[PDB]
Amino acid sequence: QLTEEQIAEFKEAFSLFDKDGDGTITTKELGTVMRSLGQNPTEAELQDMINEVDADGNGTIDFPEFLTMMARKMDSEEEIREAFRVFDKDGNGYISAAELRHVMTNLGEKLTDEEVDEMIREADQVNYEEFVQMMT
Amino acid sequence: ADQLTEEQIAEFKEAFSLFDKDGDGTITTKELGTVMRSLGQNPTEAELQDMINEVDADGNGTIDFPEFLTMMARKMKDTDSEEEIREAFRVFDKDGNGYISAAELRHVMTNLGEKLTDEEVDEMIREADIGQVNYEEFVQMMTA
Amino acid sequence: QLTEEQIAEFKEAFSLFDKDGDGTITTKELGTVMRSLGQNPTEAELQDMINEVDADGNGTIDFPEFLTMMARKMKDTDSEEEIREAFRVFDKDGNGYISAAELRHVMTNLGEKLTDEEVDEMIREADIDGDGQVNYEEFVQMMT
Amino acid sequence: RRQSLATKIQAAWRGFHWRQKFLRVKRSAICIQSWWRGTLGRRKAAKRKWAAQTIRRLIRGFILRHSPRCPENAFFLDHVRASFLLNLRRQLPRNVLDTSWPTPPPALREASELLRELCMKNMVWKYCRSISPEWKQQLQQKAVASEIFKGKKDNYPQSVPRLFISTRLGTEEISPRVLQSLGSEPIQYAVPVVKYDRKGYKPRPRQLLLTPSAVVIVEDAKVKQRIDYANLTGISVSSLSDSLFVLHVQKQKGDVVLQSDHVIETLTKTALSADRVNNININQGSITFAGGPGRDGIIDFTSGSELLITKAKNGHLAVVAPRL
Repeated sequence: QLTEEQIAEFKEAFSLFDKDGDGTITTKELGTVMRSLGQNPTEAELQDMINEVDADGNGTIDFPEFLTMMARKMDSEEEIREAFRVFDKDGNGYISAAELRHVMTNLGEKLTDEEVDEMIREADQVNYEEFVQMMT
Repeated sequence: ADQLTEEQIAEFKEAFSLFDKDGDGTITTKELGTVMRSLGQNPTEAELQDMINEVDADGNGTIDFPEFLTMMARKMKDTDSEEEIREAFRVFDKDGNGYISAAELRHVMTNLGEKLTDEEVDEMIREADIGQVNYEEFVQMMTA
Repeated sequence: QLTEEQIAEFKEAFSLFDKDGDGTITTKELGTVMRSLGQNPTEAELQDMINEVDADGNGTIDFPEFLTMMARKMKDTDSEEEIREAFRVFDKDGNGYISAAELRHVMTNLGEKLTDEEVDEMIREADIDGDGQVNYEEFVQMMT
Repeated sequence: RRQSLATKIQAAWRGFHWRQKFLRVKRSAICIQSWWRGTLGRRKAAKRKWAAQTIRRLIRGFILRHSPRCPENAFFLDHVRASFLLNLRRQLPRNVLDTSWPTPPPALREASELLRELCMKNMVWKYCRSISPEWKQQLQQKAVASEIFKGKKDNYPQSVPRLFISTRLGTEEISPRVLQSLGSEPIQYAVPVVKYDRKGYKPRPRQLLLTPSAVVIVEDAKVKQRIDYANLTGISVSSLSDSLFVLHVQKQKGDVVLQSDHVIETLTKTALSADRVNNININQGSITFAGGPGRDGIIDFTSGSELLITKAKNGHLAVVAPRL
């Protein structure tokens, strides 16, 4: 079990989304909390977590239960640049919005326009690396 | 409409009555200095002078008054102010009608920071509730 | 006669290769798609399927008929054993290996042939695993 | 058979090759798209941390609100500074007759009271210095008129919105023979009136001219009387929605009665020029005048449905007003 240093980081960002001091967190913001430390879960990693931790149907999570999940899942910035450059055709480290837009809306974690539209505003042909400076 | 009224007579007779009591002479920049120092600021002669010129109307003294006020509000060094506050509560608000819930708000001050303890601050919240709180009500009370 | 689970998966890839997104895709596309969904059709079967639906020479194929094709081909697909048997007749001496020369040879000539680009891709994939040559027994099961 | 069989092999490899290339693509995309949900997600947090900080900075500021300025109450203090100056700009007083000022934050009471005084003097100077001298005359004229009449005469109120003006009577109507006789005196105001004689109380149209020296009562060109301001003591009027008045004046003609269709105007304008402003009577009962010499007469006012002037065999002058 990791030294206290994480635990401090862990409790504050556990609490900060705890609605009114109870020690319980809604389902919807278990993701954001994790994200709020440096992670990158998917909705697959989430749902698998959710049912296993609680099948109560409560829609809550106390801090022991959240502690445990963390140890389990404990990737750098390069694991991102590969995951992006596969779509690049040129091999110049550029992809273009047209290309990127259609993919995201039809692949595994499909986005609605809202999420996607933020992408289009985000930068610039867009640049593969440019986003990563922002990305991380 | 748009016609002379007895009220206007009254306004004229009074205004000139006041005009006599007050100086014939125009408004002073050293008058203005007193007002800002009153508000906890302390500007130079150079800064005072500059201000008066950026508020003017045809008349003798005749400072534009509404837009004068607004000019000081910039000088605060905390422009964010009301904008910053109006936001910060909204992020702790589910329904965007201006309300917040007391356990929620209680959590914010007690837990995360340095253990701020209320004195009167507790008194105010219980007053705001009719139930939960209203920020607009909470702040207007706290500035008083 | 068709599972809901299946339609969901297939729709994804179709719509992914449906760049214009009209509800239909390039005939030349069609190969890459069925295979991306994990099948093993032959340009033999492609042409039969493409010719029949694209009777009218559109050069286009919609998703309703696409489900028949995946379903027709789903009816029968090659087990590992037959594929294992398939290599075995190019392996005169029953050691269970295959020179990557004989491999390159057999592939670039006999059947629905493969380029060097393709064949290099398959030899790397069918890796020598050391300077070696290509045990098919490990590899055939691998392609499943 | 070998050709048929060889195809199966190649058939499988392509399927394997594209399929694995596809999965690689799907995987590589679920990586970035949801790793990005955790970029945006990690800001939803850090802005909800700032929000908590700001609330608390404000309340920490409040608890310390009696402290000299410092980083902690700097927020709170600048908030009351800010809030105040805004909430005043919204609620500023409409004119010189708005006493009203809003209640301030305890600390800035001292500032509130500076500002209120400043605003008022600003308002006073702004107004007095921007008024056009034309207009300034009108209000000044109107103002004396209210002083004289407001409350005391049943048609002063209706008079107010209809402006006062220079002469009521014509470029040409004054008849050159009178102007010459009139002399080196000018005409500050003239207006058509109606005279009623001492004995008969009969109607006679005339013109009333106001010169710096005197009022002159003139027939078509014959100048039938001059009353000096020294020789004119007072004026008397009824208290009803009437239109008539008497000029008190001292073996020569004396007081006289007249009707202006513009009564308030004429009467103030006169009393100004003649400096007999304080010397106007407003009678609710009856008016006494010296009359045509040796023939004293009395004027009896009464309310009614119409305007008419007549005499009745008491010898008195019976006036009947309308009534709004």
